[PDB]
Amino acid sequence: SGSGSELAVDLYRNLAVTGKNLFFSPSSIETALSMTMSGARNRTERQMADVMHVGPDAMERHHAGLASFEKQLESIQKKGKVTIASSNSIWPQKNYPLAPSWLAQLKRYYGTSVTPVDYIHETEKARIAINRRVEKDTKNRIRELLKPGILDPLTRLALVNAVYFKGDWEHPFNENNTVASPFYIRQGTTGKAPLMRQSASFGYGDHDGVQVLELPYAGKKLSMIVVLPKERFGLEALEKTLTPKQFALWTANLSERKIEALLPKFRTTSAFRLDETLRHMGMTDAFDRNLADFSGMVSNSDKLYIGAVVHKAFVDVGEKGTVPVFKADHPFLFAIRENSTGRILFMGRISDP
Ligand SMILES: [Zn+2]
Ligand SMILES: [Zn+2]
Ligand SMILES: [Zn+2]
Ligand SMILES: [Zn+2]
Repeated sequence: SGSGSELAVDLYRNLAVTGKNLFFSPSSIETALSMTMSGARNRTERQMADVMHVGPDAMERHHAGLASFEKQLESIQKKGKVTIASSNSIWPQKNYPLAPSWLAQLKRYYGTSVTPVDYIHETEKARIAINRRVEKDTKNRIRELLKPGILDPLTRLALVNAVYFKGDWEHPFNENNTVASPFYIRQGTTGKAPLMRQSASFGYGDHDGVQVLELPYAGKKLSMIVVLPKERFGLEALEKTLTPKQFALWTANLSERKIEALLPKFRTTSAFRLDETLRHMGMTDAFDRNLADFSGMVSNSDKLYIGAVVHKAFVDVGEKGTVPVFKADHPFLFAIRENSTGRILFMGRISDP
Protein backbone atom coordinates (compact mmCIF):
# COMPACT_ATOMS: atom_id res chain seq x y z
CA SER A 1 0.00 0.00 0.00
CA GLY A 2 1.69 3.17 -1.28
CA SER A 3 3.42 4.39 -4.43
CA GLY A 4 6.54 2.44 -5.39
CA SER A 5 6.30 0.34 -2.22
CA GLU A 6 5.38 -2.86 -4.08
CA LEU A 7 8.42 -2.61 -6.38
CA ALA A 8 10.58 -1.74 -3.37
CA VAL A 9 9.53 -4.89 -1.49
CA ASP A 10 9.91 -7.06 -4.61
CA LEU A 11 13.39 -5.64 -5.17
CA TYR A 12 14.30 -6.12 -1.50
CA ARG A 13 13.31 -9.79 -1.51
CA ASN A 14 15.23 -10.47 -4.71
CA LEU A 15 18.39 -8.69 -3.49
CA ALA A 16 18.66 -9.67 0.19
CA VAL A 17 21.18 -12.45 0.80
CA THR A 18 21.56 -14.14 4.19
CA GLY A 19 24.61 -13.16 6.23
CA LYS A 20 25.25 -10.14 3.98
CA ASN A 21 24.53 -6.42 4.27
CA LEU A 22 22.33 -4.64 1.72
CA PHE A 23 21.72 -1.04 0.65
CA PHE A 24 19.92 0.13 -2.47
CA SER A 25 17.56 2.79 -3.76
CA PRO A 26 14.26 1.40 -5.10
CA SER A 27 13.19 4.86 -6.29
CA SER A 28 16.33 5.41 -8.37
CA ILE A 29 16.02 1.93 -9.91
CA GLU A 30 12.35 2.69 -10.61
CA THR A 31 13.24 6.04 -12.16
CA ALA A 32 15.81 4.37 -14.42
CA LEU A 33 13.34 1.66 -15.47
CA SER A 34 10.56 4.20 -16.00
CA MET A 35 12.69 6.43 -18.24
CA THR A 36 13.34 3.29 -20.30
CA MET A 37 9.75 2.05 -20.15
CA SER A 38 8.57 5.30 -21.76
CA GLY A 39 10.24 4.08 -24.98
CA ALA A 40 9.05 0.48 -24.73
CA ARG A 41 6.05 -0.80 -26.66
CA ASN A 42 3.78 -3.87 -26.89
CA ARG A 43 4.83 -6.81 -24.66
CA THR A 44 8.12 -5.22 -23.58
CA GLU A 45 6.22 -2.22 -22.21
CA ARG A 46 3.52 -4.31 -20.52
CA GLN A 47 6.09 -6.48 -18.72
CA MET A 48 7.90 -3.41 -17.37
CA ALA A 49 4.55 -1.88 -16.34
CA ASP A 50 3.55 -5.07 -14.54
CA VAL A 51 6.92 -5.17 -12.77
CA MET A 52 6.34 -1.63 -11.53
CA HIS A 53 2.62 -2.23 -10.78
CA VAL A 54 1.41 0.46 -13.18
CA GLY A 55 -2.21 -0.26 -14.05
CA PRO A 56 -3.49 0.49 -17.54
CA ASP A 57 -4.28 4.13 -18.31
CA ALA A 58 -1.97 4.93 -15.37
CA MET A 59 1.33 5.38 -17.24
CA GLU A 60 1.41 9.20 -17.40
CA ARG A 61 0.33 9.42 -13.75
CA HIS A 62 3.25 7.12 -12.92
CA HIS A 63 5.88 9.32 -14.61
CA ALA A 64 4.42 12.53 -13.14
CA GLY A 65 4.64 11.01 -9.66
CA LEU A 66 8.32 10.28 -10.13
CA ALA A 67 8.86 13.80 -11.51
CA SER A 68 7.24 15.38 -8.47
CA PHE A 69 9.17 13.08 -6.12
CA GLU A 70 12.42 14.22 -7.75
CA LYS A 71 11.41 17.85 -7.17
CA GLN A 72 10.70 17.05 -3.52
CA LEU A 73 14.16 15.48 -3.23
CA GLU A 74 15.78 18.60 -4.72
CA SER A 75 13.82 20.77 -2.27
CA ILE A 76 15.13 18.65 0.63
CA GLN A 77 18.78 18.77 -0.50
CA LYS A 78 18.53 22.57 -0.58
CA LYS A 79 18.04 22.71 3.19
CA GLY A 80 21.61 21.42 3.59
CA LYS A 81 20.95 18.85 6.32
CA VAL A 82 21.24 15.67 4.21
CA THR A 83 23.48 14.53 1.37
CA ILE A 84 21.91 12.82 -1.64
CA ALA A 85 24.69 12.60 -4.25
CA SER A 86 22.77 10.99 -7.10
CA SER A 87 23.28 10.01 -10.76
CA ASN A 88 20.68 8.38 -12.99
CA SER A 89 21.29 8.19 -16.72
CA ILE A 90 20.58 6.18 -19.86
CA TRP A 91 23.11 5.52 -22.61
CA PRO A 92 21.94 4.52 -26.11
CA GLN A 93 24.21 3.39 -28.91
CA LYS A 94 25.43 6.38 -30.92
CA ASN A 95 24.12 7.14 -34.44
CA TYR A 96 20.69 5.60 -33.82
CA PRO A 97 18.13 8.37 -34.54
CA LEU A 98 16.09 8.83 -31.36
CA ALA A 99 12.38 9.57 -31.48
CA PRO A 100 11.44 13.18 -30.60
CA SER A 101 8.36 11.95 -28.71
CA TRP A 102 10.54 9.86 -26.39
CA LEU A 103 12.97 12.71 -25.70
CA ALA A 104 10.05 15.11 -25.14
CA GLN A 105 8.51 12.59 -22.72
CA LEU A 106 11.98 12.39 -21.09
CA LYS A 107 12.38 16.14 -20.75
CA ARG A 108 8.89 16.84 -19.36
CA TYR A 109 9.00 14.14 -16.67
CA TYR A 110 12.72 13.64 -15.90
CA GLY A 111 14.88 16.42 -17.39
CA THR A 112 17.71 13.94 -17.99
CA SER A 113 20.70 14.29 -20.32
CA VAL A 114 20.90 11.55 -22.97
CA THR A 115 24.39 11.38 -24.50
CA PRO A 116 24.75 8.43 -26.91
CA VAL A 117 28.05 6.52 -27.02
CA ASP A 118 29.46 4.24 -29.74
CA TYR A 119 29.59 0.83 -28.08
CA ILE A 120 30.41 -0.90 -31.37
CA HIS A 121 33.61 1.05 -32.12
CA GLU A 122 34.50 2.87 -28.86
CA THR A 123 33.42 0.62 -25.99
CA GLU A 124 36.22 1.72 -23.67
CA LYS A 125 35.67 5.41 -24.18
CA ALA A 126 31.97 4.80 -23.55
CA ARG A 127 32.91 3.17 -20.23
CA ILE A 128 35.06 6.20 -19.37
CA ALA A 129 32.35 8.65 -20.47
CA ILE A 130 29.82 6.86 -18.24
CA ASN A 131 32.17 6.69 -15.25
CA ARG A 132 32.97 10.39 -15.63
CA ARG A 133 29.33 11.48 -15.63
CA VAL A 134 28.70 9.48 -12.44
CA GLU A 135 31.76 11.01 -10.76
CA LYS A 136 30.55 14.46 -11.82
CA ASP A 137 26.96 13.88 -10.64
CA THR A 138 27.95 12.40 -7.27
CA LYS A 139 30.58 15.09 -6.53
CA ASN A 140 33.25 12.38 -6.91
CA ARG A 141 31.64 10.07 -4.33
CA ILE A 142 30.99 7.15 -6.74
CA ARG A 143 34.20 6.54 -8.71
CA GLU A 144 34.87 4.21 -11.67
CA LEU A 145 31.40 2.71 -11.35
CA LEU A 146 31.69 0.56 -14.49
CA LYS A 147 34.56 -1.97 -14.55
CA PRO A 148 35.88 -3.27 -17.90
CA GLY A 149 33.74 -6.21 -19.02
CA ILE A 150 30.24 -4.85 -18.38
CA LEU A 151 30.06 -3.10 -21.76
CA ASP A 152 31.02 -4.81 -25.00
CA PRO A 153 30.57 -4.09 -28.74
CA LEU A 154 27.13 -5.76 -28.53
CA THR A 155 25.82 -3.36 -25.88
CA ARG A 156 23.14 -1.05 -27.25
CA LEU A 157 21.63 0.52 -24.11
CA ALA A 158 22.87 0.88 -20.53
CA LEU A 159 21.02 2.10 -17.44
CA VAL A 160 23.49 3.50 -14.91
CA ASN A 161 22.53 4.87 -11.52
CA ALA A 162 24.34 5.45 -8.25
CA VAL A 163 23.57 7.23 -5.00
CA TYR A 164 25.48 8.31 -1.90
CA PHE A 165 23.49 9.18 1.23
CA LYS A 166 24.05 10.54 4.73
CA GLY A 167 21.97 12.86 6.86
CA ASP A 168 21.91 14.81 10.10
CA TRP A 169 19.48 13.37 12.63
CA GLU A 170 16.80 15.48 14.21
CA HIS A 171 17.85 13.87 17.51
CA PRO A 172 21.66 13.55 17.60
CA PHE A 173 23.43 10.80 19.46
CA ASN A 174 26.10 11.82 21.95
CA GLU A 175 29.38 10.18 20.90
CA ASN A 176 30.25 9.72 24.59
CA ASN A 177 27.27 7.33 24.74
CA THR A 178 28.53 5.19 21.84
CA VAL A 179 30.03 1.88 23.00
CA ALA A 180 31.67 -0.87 20.96
CA SER A 181 29.34 -3.75 21.73
CA PRO A 182 28.71 -7.33 20.60
CA PHE A 183 26.72 -7.64 17.39
CA TYR A 184 25.19 -11.10 16.97
CA ILE A 185 25.70 -12.20 13.36
CA ARG A 186 24.52 -15.82 13.62
CA GLN A 187 24.09 -18.26 16.49
CA GLY A 188 27.76 -19.10 17.07
CA THR A 189 29.27 -16.00 15.43
CA THR A 190 29.36 -12.70 17.32
CA GLY A 191 30.97 -9.57 15.91
CA LYS A 192 31.53 -6.03 17.14
CA ALA A 193 29.74 -2.77 16.26
CA PRO A 194 29.73 0.67 17.93
CA LEU A 195 26.24 1.01 19.39
CA MET A 196 25.01 4.58 19.56
CA ARG A 197 22.62 5.15 22.47
CA GLN A 198 20.09 7.82 23.34
CA SER A 199 16.65 8.17 24.86
CA ALA A 200 14.50 10.49 22.76
CA SER A 201 11.01 10.81 21.29
CA PHE A 202 10.91 8.54 18.24
CA GLY A 203 8.22 7.01 16.11
CA TYR A 204 7.61 3.57 17.55
CA GLY A 205 5.52 0.50 16.88
CA ASP A 206 5.19 -2.85 18.66
CA HIS A 207 4.22 -5.86 16.54
CA ASP A 208 4.00 -9.63 16.90
CA GLY A 209 7.57 -10.34 15.85
CA VAL A 210 9.28 -6.96 15.46
CA GLN A 211 9.79 -3.55 16.96
CA VAL A 212 9.73 -0.63 14.52
CA LEU A 213 11.56 2.63 15.23
CA GLU A 214 11.38 5.81 13.15
CA LEU A 215 14.36 8.16 13.45
CA PRO A 216 13.73 11.43 11.57
CA TYR A 217 16.52 13.28 9.83
CA ALA A 218 16.86 17.01 10.47
CA GLY A 219 13.83 18.75 9.00
CA LYS A 220 11.59 15.67 9.36
CA LYS A 221 11.19 15.29 5.58
CA LEU A 222 13.12 12.00 5.54
CA SER A 223 13.11 9.31 8.22
CA MET A 224 14.99 6.10 8.84
CA ILE A 225 12.70 3.17 9.66
CA VAL A 226 14.42 0.32 11.54
CA VAL A 227 12.54 -2.99 11.65
CA LEU A 228 14.06 -5.05 14.45
CA PRO A 229 13.20 -8.75 14.90
CA LYS A 230 12.29 -9.63 18.47
CA GLU A 231 14.02 -12.99 17.96
CA ARG A 232 17.77 -12.45 17.78
CA PHE A 233 18.17 -14.29 14.47
CA GLY A 234 14.61 -13.77 13.25
CA LEU A 235 15.38 -11.47 10.30
CA GLU A 236 15.42 -14.25 7.68
CA ALA A 237 12.02 -15.65 8.65
CA LEU A 238 10.73 -12.08 8.65
CA GLU A 239 12.04 -11.34 5.16
CA LYS A 240 10.38 -14.53 3.91
CA THR A 241 6.95 -13.18 4.96
CA LEU A 242 7.63 -9.64 3.74
CA THR A 243 4.82 -8.09 1.68
CA PRO A 244 4.01 -4.51 0.65
CA LYS A 245 0.98 -4.50 2.94
CA GLN A 246 3.03 -5.71 5.92
CA PHE A 247 5.60 -2.97 5.33
CA ALA A 248 2.75 -0.46 5.13
CA LEU A 249 1.46 -1.77 8.46
CA TRP A 250 4.90 -1.29 10.04
CA THR A 251 5.08 2.30 8.75
CA ALA A 252 1.45 3.22 9.57
CA ASN A 253 1.78 2.52 13.33
CA LEU A 254 4.38 5.17 14.26
CA SER A 255 3.19 7.52 16.98
CA GLU A 256 5.76 9.51 18.95
CA ARG A 257 7.07 7.91 22.18
CA LYS A 258 10.21 8.29 24.30
CA ILE A 259 12.35 5.26 23.37
CA GLU A 260 15.73 4.12 24.68
CA ALA A 261 17.34 3.46 21.30
CA LEU A 262 20.57 1.57 20.61
CA LEU A 263 21.56 1.74 16.94
CA PRO A 264 24.92 0.73 15.42
CA LYS A 265 26.86 3.21 13.38
CA PHE A 266 27.86 1.70 10.04
CA ARG A 267 28.83 2.31 6.44
CA THR A 268 27.73 -0.17 3.82
CA THR A 269 27.76 -0.46 0.03
CA SER A 270 26.00 -2.58 -2.56
CA ALA A 271 26.80 -2.73 -6.28
CA PHE A 272 24.50 -4.69 -8.58
CA ARG A 273 24.28 -5.79 -12.18
CA LEU A 274 20.49 -5.96 -11.99
CA ASP A 275 19.75 -7.62 -15.36
CA GLU A 276 19.24 -11.14 -13.99
CA THR A 277 17.26 -9.89 -10.98
CA LEU A 278 14.91 -8.01 -13.31
CA ARG A 279 14.47 -11.13 -15.46
CA HIS A 280 13.41 -13.03 -12.32
CA MET A 281 10.87 -10.30 -11.57
CA GLY A 282 9.19 -10.71 -14.98
CA MET A 283 11.03 -8.14 -17.14
CA THR A 284 12.32 -10.52 -19.81
CA ASP A 285 11.64 -9.21 -23.35
CA ALA A 286 13.59 -6.01 -22.63
CA PHE A 287 16.92 -7.86 -22.25
CA ASP A 288 16.44 -10.16 -25.26
CA ARG A 289 17.77 -8.91 -28.61
CA ASN A 290 15.25 -11.12 -30.43
CA LEU A 291 12.24 -9.85 -28.46
CA ALA A 292 12.71 -6.32 -27.08
CA ASP A 293 10.33 -3.69 -28.46
CA PHE A 294 11.91 -0.28 -27.83
CA SER A 295 10.51 1.14 -31.06
CA GLY A 296 9.19 4.07 -29.00
CA MET A 297 12.83 5.08 -28.55
CA VAL A 298 13.88 5.28 -32.20
CA SER A 299 12.71 7.10 -35.30
CA ASN A 300 14.43 5.02 -38.01
CA SER A 301 13.87 1.30 -37.29
CA ASP A 302 16.92 0.90 -35.04
CA LYS A 303 16.79 -1.92 -32.49
CA LEU A 304 17.62 -1.05 -28.88
CA TYR A 305 17.56 -3.56 -26.02
CA ILE A 306 18.82 -3.32 -22.45
CA GLY A 307 22.37 -4.67 -22.26
CA ALA A 308 23.27 -3.61 -18.72
CA VAL A 309 21.57 -2.18 -15.63
CA VAL A 310 24.09 -1.13 -12.97
CA HIS A 311 23.18 0.19 -9.52
CA LYS A 312 25.51 1.23 -6.70
CA ALA A 313 24.40 2.68 -3.37
CA PHE A 314 26.43 3.85 -0.37
CA VAL A 315 25.14 4.86 3.08
CA ASP A 316 26.80 6.45 6.10
CA VAL A 317 25.04 6.20 9.48
CA GLY A 318 26.55 7.93 12.51
CA GLU A 319 25.85 10.17 15.51
CA LYS A 320 25.70 13.65 13.96
CA GLY A 321 22.44 15.55 14.31
CA THR A 322 20.92 18.87 15.45
CA VAL A 323 10.52 3.71 28.42
CA PRO A 324 10.77 0.80 25.96
CA VAL A 325 14.21 -0.36 24.81
CA PHE A 326 15.05 -0.73 21.09
CA LYS A 327 18.45 -2.49 20.90
CA ALA A 328 19.53 -3.19 17.31
CA ASP A 329 22.47 -5.48 18.05
CA HIS A 330 21.32 -8.34 15.79
CA PRO A 331 20.37 -8.44 12.10
CA PHE A 332 17.65 -5.98 11.11
CA LEU A 333 15.95 -4.39 8.11
CA PHE A 334 15.87 -0.66 7.51
CA ALA A 335 14.51 1.91 5.07
CA ILE A 336 14.77 5.62 4.45
CA ARG A 337 11.38 7.12 3.63
CA GLU A 338 10.27 10.49 2.32
CA ASN A 339 7.52 11.52 4.70
CA SER A 340 5.34 13.74 2.49
CA THR A 341 4.73 11.06 -0.16
CA GLY A 342 5.59 7.94 1.85
CA ARG A 343 7.93 6.81 -0.95
CA ILE A 344 10.88 4.60 -0.04
CA LEU A 345 14.14 6.25 -1.08
CA PHE A 346 16.40 3.45 0.23
CA MET A 347 16.10 0.00 1.77
CA GLY A 348 18.70 -2.24 3.29
CA ARG A 349 19.60 -4.84 5.85
CA ILE A 350 22.39 -4.99 8.40
CA SER A 351 23.61 -8.52 9.10
CA ASP A 352 27.33 -7.83 9.69
CA PRO A 353 28.26 -4.15 10.31
ZN1 LIG B 1 4.98 -7.40 -7.40
ZN1 LIG C 1 2.68 -7.46 -7.26
ZN1 LIG D 1 11.18 13.22 18.25
ZN1 LIG E 1 18.51 -16.35 -13.14
